[PDB]
Amino acid sequence: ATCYCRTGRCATHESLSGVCEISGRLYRLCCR
Amino acid sequence: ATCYCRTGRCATHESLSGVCEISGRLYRLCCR
Repeated sequence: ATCYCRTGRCATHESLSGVCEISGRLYRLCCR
Repeated sequence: ATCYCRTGRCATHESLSGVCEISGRLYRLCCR
């Protein structure tokens, strides 16, 4: 899958597929 | 960043960078 751990909302044509934990902060996992 | 949420270990050239949670399972976040 092609995904990004985003500080903000998922982009156009992405879906929220889960979350990322990076260095004590939570991120959206946005995938397309 | 170009990262993958992997079921297995990170590749030799990748850097373990965090954790993905997707549909009730945890995955390594492995980044180029």
